[PDB]
Amino acid sequence: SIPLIGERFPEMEVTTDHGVIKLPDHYVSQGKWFVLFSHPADFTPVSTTEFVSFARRYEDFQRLGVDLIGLSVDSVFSHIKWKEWIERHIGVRIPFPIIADPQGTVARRLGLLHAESATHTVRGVFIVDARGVIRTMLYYPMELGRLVDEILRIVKALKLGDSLKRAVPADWPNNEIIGEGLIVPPPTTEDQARARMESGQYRSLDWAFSWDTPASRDDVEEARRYLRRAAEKPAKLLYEEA
Amino acid sequence: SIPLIGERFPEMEVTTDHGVIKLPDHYVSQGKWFVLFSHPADFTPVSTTEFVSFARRYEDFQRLGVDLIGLSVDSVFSHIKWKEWIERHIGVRIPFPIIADPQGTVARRLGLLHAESATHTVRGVFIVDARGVIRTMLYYPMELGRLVDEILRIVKALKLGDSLKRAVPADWPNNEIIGEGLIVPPPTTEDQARARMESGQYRSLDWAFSWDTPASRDDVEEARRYLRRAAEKPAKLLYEEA
Amino acid sequence: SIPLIGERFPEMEVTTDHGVIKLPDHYVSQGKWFVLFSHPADFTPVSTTEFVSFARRYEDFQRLGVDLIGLSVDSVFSHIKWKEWIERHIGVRIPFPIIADPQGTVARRLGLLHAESATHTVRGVFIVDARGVIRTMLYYPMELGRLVDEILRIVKALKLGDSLKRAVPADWPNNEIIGEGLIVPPPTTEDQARARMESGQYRSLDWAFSWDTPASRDDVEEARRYLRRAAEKPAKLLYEEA
Amino acid sequence: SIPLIGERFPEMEVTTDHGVIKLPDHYVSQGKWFVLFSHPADFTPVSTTEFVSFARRYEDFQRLGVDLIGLSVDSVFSHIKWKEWIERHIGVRIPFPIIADPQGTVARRLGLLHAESATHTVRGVFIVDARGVIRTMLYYPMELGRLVDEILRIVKALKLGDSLKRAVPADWPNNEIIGEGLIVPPPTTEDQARARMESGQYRSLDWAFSWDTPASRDDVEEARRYLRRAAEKPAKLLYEEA
Amino acid sequence: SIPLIGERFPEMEVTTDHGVIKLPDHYVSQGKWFVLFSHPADFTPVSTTEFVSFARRYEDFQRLGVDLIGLSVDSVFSHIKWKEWIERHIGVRIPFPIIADPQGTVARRLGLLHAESATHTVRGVFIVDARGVIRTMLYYPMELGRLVDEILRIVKALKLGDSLKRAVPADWPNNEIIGEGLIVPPPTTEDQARARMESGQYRSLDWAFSWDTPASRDDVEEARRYLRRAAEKPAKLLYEEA
Amino acid sequence: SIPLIGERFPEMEVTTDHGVIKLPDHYVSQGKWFVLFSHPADFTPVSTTEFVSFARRYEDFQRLGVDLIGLSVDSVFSHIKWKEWIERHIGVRIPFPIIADPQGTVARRLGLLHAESATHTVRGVFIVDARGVIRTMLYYPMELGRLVDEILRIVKALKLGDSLKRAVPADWPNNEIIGEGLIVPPPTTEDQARARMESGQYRSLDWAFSWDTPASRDDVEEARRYLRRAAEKPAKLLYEEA
Amino acid sequence: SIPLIGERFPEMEVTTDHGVIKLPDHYVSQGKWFVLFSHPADFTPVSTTEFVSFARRYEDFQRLGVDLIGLSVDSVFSHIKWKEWIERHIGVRIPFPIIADPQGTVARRLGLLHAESATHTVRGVFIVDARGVIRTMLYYPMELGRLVDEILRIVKALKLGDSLKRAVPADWPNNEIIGEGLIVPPPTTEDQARARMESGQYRSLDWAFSWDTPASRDDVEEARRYLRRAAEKPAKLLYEEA
Amino acid sequence: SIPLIGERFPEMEVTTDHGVIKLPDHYVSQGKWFVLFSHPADFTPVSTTEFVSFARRYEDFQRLGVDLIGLSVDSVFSHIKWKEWIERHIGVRIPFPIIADPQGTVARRLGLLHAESATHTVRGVFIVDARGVIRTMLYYPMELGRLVDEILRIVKALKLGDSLKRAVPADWPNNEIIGEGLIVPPPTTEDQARARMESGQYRSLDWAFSWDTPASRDDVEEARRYLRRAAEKPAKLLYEEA
Repeated sequence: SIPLIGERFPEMEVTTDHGVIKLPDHYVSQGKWFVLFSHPADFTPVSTTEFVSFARRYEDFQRLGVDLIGLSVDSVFSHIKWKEWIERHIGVRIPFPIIADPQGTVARRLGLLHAESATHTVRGVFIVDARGVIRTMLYYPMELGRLVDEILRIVKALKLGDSLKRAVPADWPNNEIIGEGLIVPPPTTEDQARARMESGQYRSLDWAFSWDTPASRDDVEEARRYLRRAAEKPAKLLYEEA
Repeated sequence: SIPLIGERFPEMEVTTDHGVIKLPDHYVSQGKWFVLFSHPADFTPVSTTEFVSFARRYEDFQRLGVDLIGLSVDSVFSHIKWKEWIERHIGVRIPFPIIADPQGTVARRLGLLHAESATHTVRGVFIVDARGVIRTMLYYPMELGRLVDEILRIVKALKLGDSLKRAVPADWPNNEIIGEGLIVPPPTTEDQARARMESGQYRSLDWAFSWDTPASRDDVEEARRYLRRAAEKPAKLLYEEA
Repeated sequence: SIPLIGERFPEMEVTTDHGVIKLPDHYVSQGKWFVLFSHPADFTPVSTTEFVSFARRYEDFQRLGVDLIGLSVDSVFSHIKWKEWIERHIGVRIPFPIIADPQGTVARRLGLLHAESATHTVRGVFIVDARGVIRTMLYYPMELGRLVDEILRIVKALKLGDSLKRAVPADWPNNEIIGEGLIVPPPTTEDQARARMESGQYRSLDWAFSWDTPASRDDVEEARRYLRRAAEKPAKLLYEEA
Repeated sequence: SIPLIGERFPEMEVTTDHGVIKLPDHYVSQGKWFVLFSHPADFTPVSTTEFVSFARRYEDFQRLGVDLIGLSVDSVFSHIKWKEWIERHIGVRIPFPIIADPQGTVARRLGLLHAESATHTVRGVFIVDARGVIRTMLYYPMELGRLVDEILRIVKALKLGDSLKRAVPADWPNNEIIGEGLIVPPPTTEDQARARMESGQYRSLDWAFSWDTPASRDDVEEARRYLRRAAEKPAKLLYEEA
Repeated sequence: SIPLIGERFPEMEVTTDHGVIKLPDHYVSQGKWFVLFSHPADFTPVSTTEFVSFARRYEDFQRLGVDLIGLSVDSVFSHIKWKEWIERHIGVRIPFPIIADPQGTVARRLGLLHAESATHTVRGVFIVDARGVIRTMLYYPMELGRLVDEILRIVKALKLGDSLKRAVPADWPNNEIIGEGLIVPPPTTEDQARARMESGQYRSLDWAFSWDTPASRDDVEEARRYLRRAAEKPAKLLYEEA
Repeated sequence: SIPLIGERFPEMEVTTDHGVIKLPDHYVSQGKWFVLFSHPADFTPVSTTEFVSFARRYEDFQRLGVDLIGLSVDSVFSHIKWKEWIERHIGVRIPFPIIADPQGTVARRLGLLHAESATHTVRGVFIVDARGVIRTMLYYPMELGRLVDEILRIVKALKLGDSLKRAVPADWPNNEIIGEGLIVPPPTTEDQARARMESGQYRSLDWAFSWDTPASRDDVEEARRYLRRAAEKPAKLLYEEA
Repeated sequence: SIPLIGERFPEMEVTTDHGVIKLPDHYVSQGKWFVLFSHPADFTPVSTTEFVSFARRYEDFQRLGVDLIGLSVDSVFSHIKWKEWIERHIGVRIPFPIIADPQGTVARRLGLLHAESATHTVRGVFIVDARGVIRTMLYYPMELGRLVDEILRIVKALKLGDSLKRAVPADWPNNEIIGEGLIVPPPTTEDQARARMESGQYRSLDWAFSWDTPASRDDVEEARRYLRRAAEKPAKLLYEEA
Repeated sequence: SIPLIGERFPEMEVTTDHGVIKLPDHYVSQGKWFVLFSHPADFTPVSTTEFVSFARRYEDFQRLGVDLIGLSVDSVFSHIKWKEWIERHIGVRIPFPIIADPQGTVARRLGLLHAESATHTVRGVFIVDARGVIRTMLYYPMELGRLVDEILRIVKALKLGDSLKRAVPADWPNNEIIGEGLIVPPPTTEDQARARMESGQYRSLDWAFSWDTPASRDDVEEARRYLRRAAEKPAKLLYEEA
């Protein structure tokens, strides 16, 4: 019953600070991806930096046709107080909803209670496509905040693999073997292995290792932009102007 | 039962292409962290790119005091043929062991059989500390290779949080609020909140949000290096050199 | 529900290095017998000798209307590398498919996990006729290759038995008592025992032991050819021409 | 618990036409191997041909240190009548005992009731070593007699494999690749594979496929004798002196 | 579960040395009573004496409209061998069938496995009328043969009692109180007891004990012939003619 | 459990018109056999004639060291009333006790409730030796009185078999093959069968059929006297002396 | 279901010495009440005295429209014998039937087996009205005979209560407070209580305690007759004319 | 669990309007019998008449060494109000305690809840001796008051039966057969039957029916007084002096 990559997102009605919605239907029916992420508790500092990081990247997620939804065991009233504090003290509207899960119904159903806290959810991330299918899951602990630019690279890389019918190498678009190359799924039969090594259609190392470069310069560079922002020392910290 | 952040890694004897070892004992004995990661099948191309990416970073993992161990349902024989092919055809030695799990016993024990494949493990990652405790868990799918520099960032940041007694903000060491600043865990009582507010000893936005910058230049530059490697187009591609 | 002589081969879809097929239907509806045989692991040396042995005798099986199909817990990728290696280094194509059973689904269903290995199948043999019925079952251990010419003698003897409505004596067609004689099924009633004895139709030792010699010379000599190949020192060892 | 290769032969007291004995203890205490084989019913003609075939080879089994013991659901009285009939009519004394199993207690325990007959046992074979471990198992049907010379070859090849620490290739001692060579068990680690590739102590095709020729002339000629006898038309048939 | 007097004989298909029959329908359809009796084993000497005694009395059973069917755990092959031996060596043909019950299916259904032997049935007798109803059941042990003249008396006595609507006194037709008299079933009410005491219809000791003599001279002399044959030392012994 | 030949008589305390006793202890502890028999109901006419038959035969049972105990569902009060009535109207004392079993505890324990009556026991017979072991069981119906002389023959013959180490042929001591001969237990092994035929100690038909005449003339004539009494017309009927 | 006052008498078919009847149907269909009473065993002396006492009051029961049925575990034959003996030796015919309950089926259903006897029913009384409803239940022990005139007082007093819609005081018709007075069912509401004490319709001690004298002289004398009979020493004892 | 004649009264702690007592120990300890009797509800008219009737016979019960104790589901407060109303309005002190059983705990344990009322207890009577064994149980309904003189007769008759070792006939001491005669327990064995009929110590009708007159003239007249009081039309009704 615990959610697995390849499964449809568990059917459920949830309460947010925007209202009552059905997952994943509410996002499927709009042909949108969504990223559901959880944090241990409202007003906790790592969780605040993470809400700000998501909010700075809102436009980036909207350009990929991805919506954001948060999750904690706090009240809708705590969610509203907290979003008002972020907008007033750091100067950033949190435009996306947070799910209010006080009895841990959503937390338990998605397996978000681990051994570090009996009461507060882990830093779970569920990347869910427009078919409502779980494509990737990450579990960060209390003491460590997420690298949000990796969540963007994942959705970007996944959307390209879907459209170009390709697999995505390690560290794409900066793969040490094939750089921005995308991988052709390997042959699973003797006939297909022979047809692959005879066609000369694709660069190869092997019958099992064929790739080409069918991603646009724009898609490659947008994906590299996300990691560049992750590696850049910030221009001006938001604590200075606060 | 399913492995969770904060639990000791489940006791098990596993067969690797280096021999039989007890997890997590084999690494705890040595005071070493370990990253156990899994891949669907030997000789699959994304998996090849990930093994090369890990092997390129072996030395970076060793300096942090982290050992690596792979996991698929292939035989020790398939593991030895595959590693010799990567060394011969790519010029890269895989120095770390791979667990062989032909009946999916380790796969089932670690819940690495997700819904994309009935027979092959997901791209799972378990980051385990020198005490044998699960600290973080990632689940990438078949079609998407991992960003290994993020795994390095995770270990660096966690080891930093452990020794400096701090929580790590989103996108550390490039957080948009506090940059390379590290967070003081928040008050949990009225007296702690009043004492925090009054002390003046730490930069703060609120009783809940206090930080400082105790990380050495070398600690920060090290984390910065990992993300710069993640963001830069490689100098030359390994497919060209062969 | 574990498999027994006289039972229909268990209904199942299996993945091979030729594609996905339904057993036993794929062979039944072509009007063909199949020998399903299993080996512990791809690249293992006794297993190589046995693939080479089966391949050498491929024409002999096709003359009997028998298809061959292998099984190990290895990937479809390991099968392709393994067969490629045998063809290139020994100089023999393996023309017949191998089932890939990485999670042991097919192994457990056919009882091929014995006590020498928790992970790898015994050297199992299921001889299945054109109706889809198990006719014979052999189980060899890891340390001992099969005598494939006995599998030829068994199919040939069963097919004669079926065709001429006879039973086949020990060591046919070199039985010490009746040589190339085939055996009449014994009477099961007083009346049939009396009739058989007042008959003079067949050579008898007794009302329960009647036989004739209705096998063609071709069929006797073909069966004896299998055994002579088994007894004969080879003219040149394939290791030499490599 | 249906018996498996590498398991201890199930503990049991059985009644034979020589008396009550405990298996496997009665053969283990003598440092003797035993072949337990079963037949459907006393006085059936294939079964008769098989007892004569075993009896003629009895001396061959004795020289290997193998004892024989039969099995049907018939009474000790039927066993005595049948053996006295064979000795009188065919001129061959059956020297080895037969288990009498009227309620099918031993048949059920050993799983020897298959779907050709509700009431009569298949032609099962259990090759058990001097430590009482099941080493090989064969299941022949009602309509097909055994090739007894294969059972001598299995035992000879197993005792060679045990005492020379070797695995036996397909169709030994007439293997098409290495003839009478015995296979050195493959490496299961990177270190062991490189050490074997470097030592040049054995002929090899591969780090996984090393062999030598340590079986004596007598060992090889003995095995070839079994297969030669299986291949040759008998010098004169026994039915002639009825 | 265990069969009782007044119950239909359990529905079953049995295999005999005359072929396959349903009990009790095979006899019910012919209008025939039957006696099913069991013996421990073919070729056992008390069992031989019983078959010979039953054969001797076969005409007597047939005249009563009674067929005989035997039962043991031996094969049809043992049944034909034994009956052949009885005919050649004692000069007596066994005309009736014997059930073959090698897995004790019939024996266990009929409760014929007692504690003298785990594998061989007792000397059970089932007397079944033409409606297929069990009328009487006897159980003799291994060491003691049946008095077959008592089974003829039981059948004759039941048939007389059935047609005359009478009950049959101890030791009929030589009862010490009423001789060859048959008993009127007693009154079960006050009125019936008053009516019997008043009628004058029957010789009475009591309202509960009335009898008349409605059996024919022939019926009584038939029953005396059975007991006469039982008491008299045979004129010549059949061992003398062997 | 339902009682079986070769088992110890079920342990049970019973009430009789002589007092409370344990079975079979009451008779074992005196070194005495017993015949336990059951009748449907006190005052029923067939049951009356059977009590009279047993009483007349009482001295014959005493001479064999056999005690008699009856059984019905009636009261100890009904037993005394019934025995007094038999004594006054037939002039025959019933010397042996009757068990009272009003709730059918004894009836259900000994399986004496068959399908002819839900409330009254069949005419059951249990012949129990001085070790308290059941040697024979008879089940006569409501409508048919027992032949009590066959119960004396059974006990006499069991005691001779026991005392002489012999088995007793059909209809002893008037067996058609060997007359008053007793049978030697058959050989159960090849060596015993060979030694049996080498001996010449016994008249044989066969290695399986040997006999001698070891019973005294007095034992034979006593046995024949029982059957002669059974076959004799009574000299004067007890109803005539009412 | 242990029977309760106010419940319908349990549906059952019972056998008596008059034939087979359905309770309570057989009485309900006549508009008759019935007293079913049980005794431990026929021929027991208290039981004899109770049967005479009931018989003696038969016509009083007939005048009240009440029939009588007895119950013991003895047979119908013991019932007839016993009723004959009472009539012959005491000069009182028992007109009413007795249920025969040999396997204690009726005894168990009605809970008549208490702890003085494991095998004989208590002296139980079920007073059942013309609707088949249990109205009163009495349980006397083995050693104490009933006072039958109290059972007459119960049926008389219930019929007056049902008919005149009244309750009956203790010791009616000689109650110390209101004598032959019958009680008005009390108010169960405040309105009824106030209404009762206003109307002056009835003699009263209290709103809860109201009574009148609606029973006829004849019904009161009858009830006084039953208790006068219970109190008076009989002039002529029945033993004195036996 | 439900209480039976011959069983010890169930162990229980009860609360009464005199305090908390253990039953039956509180009456066993004093060597006293007790009559536990129940009534539906305090203030109900029939129940009032029964309490008055017990209270007026209190002296008689104390002479027999019998204590009285009531039971209803009313509270102790209701018991005290009720007893005080009876004493003030009828002039009769209730000296004995009443059990308060408001959750039906006693009522349920004693089976006092029948189908006439779901909430109120029937008119149960438990007569319990100085060993605390139940000797007699009576169940009267709501609409009908008890005849208390009969409870007196029962205790007297039982006490006499016990000390004179005798059974008590129907309607003692006015039995129609033997008047105040008491009954010798019947013989239960043949020897006891014929000794009884040979002794001549007892007046007899039968071996089963013996009696004498060992009860004192006082004992008989005291028992007869109880029944005379029951039969007497009252001198002065207590309502005429309320």
